[PDB]
Amino acid sequence: MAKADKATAVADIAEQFKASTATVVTEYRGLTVANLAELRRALGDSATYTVAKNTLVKRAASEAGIEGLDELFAGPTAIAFVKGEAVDAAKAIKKFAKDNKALVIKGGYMDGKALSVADVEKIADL
Amino acid sequence: YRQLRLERVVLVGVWTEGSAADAEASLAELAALAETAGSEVLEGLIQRRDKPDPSTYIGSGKAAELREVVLATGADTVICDGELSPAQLNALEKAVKVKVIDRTALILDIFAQHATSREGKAQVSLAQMEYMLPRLRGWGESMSRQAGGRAGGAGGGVGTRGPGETKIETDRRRIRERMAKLRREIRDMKKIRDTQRGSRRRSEIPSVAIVGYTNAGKSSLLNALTGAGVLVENALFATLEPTTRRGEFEDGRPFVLTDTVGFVRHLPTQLVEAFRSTLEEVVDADLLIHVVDGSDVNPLAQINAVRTVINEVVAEYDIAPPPELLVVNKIDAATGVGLAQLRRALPDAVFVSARTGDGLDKLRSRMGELVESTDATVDVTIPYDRGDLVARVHTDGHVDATEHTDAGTRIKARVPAPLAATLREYATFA
Amino acid sequence: AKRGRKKRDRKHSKANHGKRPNA
Amino acid sequence: SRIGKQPVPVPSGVDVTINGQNLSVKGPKGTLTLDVAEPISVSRAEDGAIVVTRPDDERRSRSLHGLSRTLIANLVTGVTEGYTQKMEIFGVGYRVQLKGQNLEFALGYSHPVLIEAPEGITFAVESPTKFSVSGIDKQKVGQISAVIRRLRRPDPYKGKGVRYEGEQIRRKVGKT
Amino acid sequence: MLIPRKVKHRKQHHPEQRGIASGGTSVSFGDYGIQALEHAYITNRQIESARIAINRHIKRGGKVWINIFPDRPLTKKPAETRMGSGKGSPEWWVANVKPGRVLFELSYPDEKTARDALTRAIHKLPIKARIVTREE
Amino acid sequence: MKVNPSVKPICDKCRVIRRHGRVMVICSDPRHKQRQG
Amino acid sequence: LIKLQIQAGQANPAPPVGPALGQHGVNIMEFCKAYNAATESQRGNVIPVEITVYEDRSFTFALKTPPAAKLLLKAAGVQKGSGEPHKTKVAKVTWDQVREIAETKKADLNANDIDAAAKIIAGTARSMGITVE
Amino acid sequence: TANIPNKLTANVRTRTGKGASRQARRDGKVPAVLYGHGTDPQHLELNARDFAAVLRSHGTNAILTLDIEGTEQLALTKALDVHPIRRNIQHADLLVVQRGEKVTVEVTVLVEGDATPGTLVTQDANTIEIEAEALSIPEQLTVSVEGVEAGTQITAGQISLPEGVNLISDPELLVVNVVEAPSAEALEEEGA
RNA sequence: ACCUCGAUGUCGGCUCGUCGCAUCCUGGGGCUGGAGCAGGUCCCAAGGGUUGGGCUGUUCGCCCAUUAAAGCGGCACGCG
RNA sequence: GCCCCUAAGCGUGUGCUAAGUGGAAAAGGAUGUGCAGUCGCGAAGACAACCAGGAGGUUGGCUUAGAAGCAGCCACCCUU
Ligand SMILES: Nc1nc2c(ncn2[C@@H]2O[C@H](COP(=O)(O)OP(=O)(O)NP(=O)(O)O)[C@@H](O)[C@H]2O)c(=O)[nH]1
Repeated sequence: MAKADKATAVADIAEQFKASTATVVTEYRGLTVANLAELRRALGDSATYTVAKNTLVKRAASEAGIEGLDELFAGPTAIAFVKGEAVDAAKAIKKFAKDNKALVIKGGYMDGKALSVADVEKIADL
Repeated sequence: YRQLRLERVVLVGVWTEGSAADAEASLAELAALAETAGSEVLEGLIQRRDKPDPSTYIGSGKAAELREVVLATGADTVICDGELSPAQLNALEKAVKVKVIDRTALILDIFAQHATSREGKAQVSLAQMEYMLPRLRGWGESMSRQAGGRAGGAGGGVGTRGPGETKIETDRRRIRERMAKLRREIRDMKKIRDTQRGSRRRSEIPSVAIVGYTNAGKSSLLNALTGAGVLVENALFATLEPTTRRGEFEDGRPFVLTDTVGFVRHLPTQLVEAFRSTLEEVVDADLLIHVVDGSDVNPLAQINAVRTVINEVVAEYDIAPPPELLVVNKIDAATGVGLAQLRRALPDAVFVSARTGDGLDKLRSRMGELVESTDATVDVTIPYDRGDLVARVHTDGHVDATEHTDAGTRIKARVPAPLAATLREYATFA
Repeated sequence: AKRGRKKRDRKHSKANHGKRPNA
Repeated sequence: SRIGKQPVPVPSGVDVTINGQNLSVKGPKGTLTLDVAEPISVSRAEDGAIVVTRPDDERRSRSLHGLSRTLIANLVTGVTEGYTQKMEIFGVGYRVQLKGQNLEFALGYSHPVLIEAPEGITFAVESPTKFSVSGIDKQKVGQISAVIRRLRRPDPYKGKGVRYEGEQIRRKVGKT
Repeated sequence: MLIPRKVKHRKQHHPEQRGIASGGTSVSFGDYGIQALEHAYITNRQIESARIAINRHIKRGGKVWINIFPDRPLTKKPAETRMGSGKGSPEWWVANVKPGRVLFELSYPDEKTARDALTRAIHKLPIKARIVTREE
Repeated sequence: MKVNPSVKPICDKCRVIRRHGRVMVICSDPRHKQRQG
Repeated sequence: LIKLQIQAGQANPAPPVGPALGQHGVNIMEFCKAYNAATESQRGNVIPVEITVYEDRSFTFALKTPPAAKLLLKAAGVQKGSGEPHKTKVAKVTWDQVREIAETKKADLNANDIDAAAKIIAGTARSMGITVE
Repeated sequence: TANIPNKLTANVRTRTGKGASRQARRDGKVPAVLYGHGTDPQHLELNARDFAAVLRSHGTNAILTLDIEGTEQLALTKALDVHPIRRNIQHADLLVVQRGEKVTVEVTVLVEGDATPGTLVTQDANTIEIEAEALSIPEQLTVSVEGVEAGTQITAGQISLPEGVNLISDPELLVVNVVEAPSAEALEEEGA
């Protein structure tokens, strides 16, 4: 609960948000901190997971085309950035989610605009 | 009002029996007490007589000589090596024209000076006024202060009704009122502490009491063995409140070192009644450590003093004499033959330098072995699942040989009877 | 004691103005 | 005010009647009644809820708002699910035996002790060393549970007695 | 224990009380100080007790000043006598304190421990006091 | 239980309240519970 | 329920194991031999083990990497920690060694950052009082 | 360094005396007097609230600008008569000071830092005198006590003054003394 | 030194009381360094009870044998 | 002084008190309550509430039969 750190957190989020070719936002309510270790070990080839505070994520969401996910900023934020494209990381993100059941994918962003969960999961399974 | 003030001292003493060595030692310790009280010793006179002087404790010519001595030296107090009647006090006062104090009054004022808190103030006040009543006429003629006055007694024409005369107000009337109330509290605190002393006795925890001479390192032994610091030693030329703390033996078995006020030759019985508060500790004590200064050339005097006081106390409750461990402290101060002159008469005493602990190991061994443990020698083997029982053996038990085997932990130890009954099943001699 | 205390306190009143005879 | 403002939902299998100042609530378990403080108003929302409001924001009104709200909440919860408070007994030789509408404890006393279940409450027994008390009113359930608790004075030294399942009572020691 | 080493007159009128302190009303020797809000006669015994309280609370350092000194003599007649025959002898020594006058000064790094010591002292004292410090 | 005109929360757990017009203290340790009177 | 440390070289140590976990009802006889057969290649290096027991005392042993204190101190050669941590120098260690110990410990750590684990081990060392750089 | 003169209002006091002044203090106006080389002084009523606010913000030697009857007047408060029981500001002395006028002012001396573990600090003089132009008066000065060893004496002449500032006071005056910490026995000896 | 000196008759014991609770016993609780027994402390409680002898003029005080207990004070140190 | 005793007002307006305070009292204790003024955090989600996160480095080292996070002592660093 800090105020001056709002801008720092927003900048740190935005830099990696733009660096990642595509991003997907989920809620990770249920997994012990350890399971994130296996998740990152599995996704290390193409993607990286990170937690964030929705209170500042909503404010930072107006910078780019993630505004379409305004309704989707609920629950414990978990960003799974993908280095390049979305399938390369989604193919493993979806399988890890279906295995552990501690993650629910709610939003995504690619090409400067938001894509739906149906789009993300179709790219994953394709 | 009614206090005491050895301004400057001019000791007077009478040698009645014993030896010149005894007389000089008595007068010198009296001078030491006076110096502690604060008076400065100017000179010390001694008169040798077959028996005391029941007139004024000295000859009349000697009294005139002392008057001249006091006028010449500009002294203010004369301290006499004895306890004297009010008549003798008044005679000496009219012969010398100065305040005359004695050994008993000096010691009582020393106690008043030292006592800080607790029941000590009440004890000191009661002892002082009980000693002042027999000398109420002697001190009452050596009033001092008083703001003078005239009689101070004139009611009025009586008629058909005598004066109230229900005077429940008097010199000691309060002292009497007070002590009558405060004896109950004196006993009540004893009893409430005894409520836990009994539980201490329940365990092996034995009571060890220090019996020592005044200003005889009585607190050095505590600070050496127990280690705990004692405020102002709680033991010196004159302490009142005894202390105690939980230490450990040579073997490790716990116990309580009880530091107690020291003794002086013929300590006034008015103060032996206050000493009772620490001298029931001698009967409570499983062991007695009889400490004596090592630099002394006549230890037997103080040894006999402590022995007679403890005999007087024990005779009351006919308790079997506890073990006595003779200890000589501050040993380095004397020569080899100086130690021998005591050793030859009393060879079992252990000479320990409390300032550094020389021989303290042997002292601890001796006292621990003298305080026989109230345990049971038991050999047992307990499976590994009884690690809690092994832990309890470590905590309360006395391990002698602990080893391990597939069956369990072979422990030979000294343990309390309850635990011995508890784990009797696995005993080798089951 | 009560007698004296009340005797004095009668002094603080609306018709006496803080002064009464005999204290 | 805070808590007192939150409206009270009324589950489907419930019945409410806000008659004058009094409130009556019925359901599968049974009927219950309550009254309200004059400076607090009560009403029926159009969406199956009970609304409680105040005409002011004073000390008494603020204190009473949450009170009345939770009173209604407990009323509606009782008329549907009621309450059941567990118990348990520790100590070798201690026992409890059901006598229908009444209950017996053997607690090491000279004479076994009888407690009679009052109207609107039932005693269920799962074993000689544990049981439960059920009813439709939280106040009565708790009162009877406490009365059962009072039977044997606390025994810190050994802990034997009747206590709730979750209670972790103090435990000192005696020398021997 | 404080006692004037000499006094020109040993039997003086009673120090008058009315008025507010016109001097010694500002802490000057240390960080915190104790100010008085009503009149009193602080005696050497109470001053010594309060000083011991502060020193025994701090236990390892700091510095304490006593901006007041008991020097006025006060005399009581001998016990159980009548009115007459001159004034009594001087028995206890007091300082005529007035509202505002600062009594004790303390300098210690730890503000809360200093405040605690000052509270102990004001309890031992017979007067309503308050802790103050240098700042306005 | 103690009944003194001065009541102190002598430990972190102690809680002061005013009950029926009389201040008092409660604690997880009954040694500390006390009333003002 | 219980987690201790044991060296694969030997088994059934009296103080460390005797009254430590055998008190809780563990089949030490079989557990020690199973652990030795599982990790005898490590020789006498101490290794942490955590035991998980079921209702019927059926046991499973989980292994972790050798202690960070040992890994930090053996390099210098000292086989014990600092009696007064941070007050007495006991050894000198390099930042590369600290990071390598951190990477080895990441399995023991609940961490997912290798540099952060390096920070972990740097603290673990300097708190004992070991020079790190 | 420089400071903006703080704007205050001030109405000429109609009548004077103890009664008038205490009624003004009662209803919230602190009485004050503005004097200086500018001919016969005048008597003003200042709002106690904002006056105390500016005083606490900018020290006891802040620079004021009185809107007396609208007429702007730069001034410098010289001293404050403050009650010793309730710390109520009963009077203020204001000195008409023209731009760049050199004035003698009293400035506090703060202490910052800590000495060796077995040591104690003892400040001795809050106020030191200074000469400086009206608008360059520091609110406070500072004296370093970091890493000082054993007995140390800091005098008015051993401090670092600002530029445009001269030390009126005697340079040898002792303002801080750092001395070995007292023991418990030394504490008891004190006052014996 | 305010009423009473053209009079208010005094200590202890006896008979007869009556009131206060700052409770000795009996009753109800809290805490206890409250295993049990037996204690200690504090809170509430004034309904009833509260021995007979030796020494002492004695108030008071010490002692003997009991007792659940052998409470403390006011009422012209209650009452000639 | 003005409700009835008891002549005159259960007078008018604005607030405070729950103690019959009013209609006696001290040090000192305290979270009763009205007002005024401050300073910290606060929809960027303040405090509370429910916790899926709060696990592990690792006996942090010495003491340790033993202190594995909370018999003790030293630092007391650290992500996710
Ligand atoms: N002879 C001797 N005495 C020692 C030794 N160690 C301690 N003491 C005694 O310890 C005392 C310490 O002072 P303390 O007991 O507190 O009281 P005090 O010194 O007697 N006070 P006062 O001077 O008034 O008599 C010394 O006086 C000395 O009597 C020692 O080695 N030898």
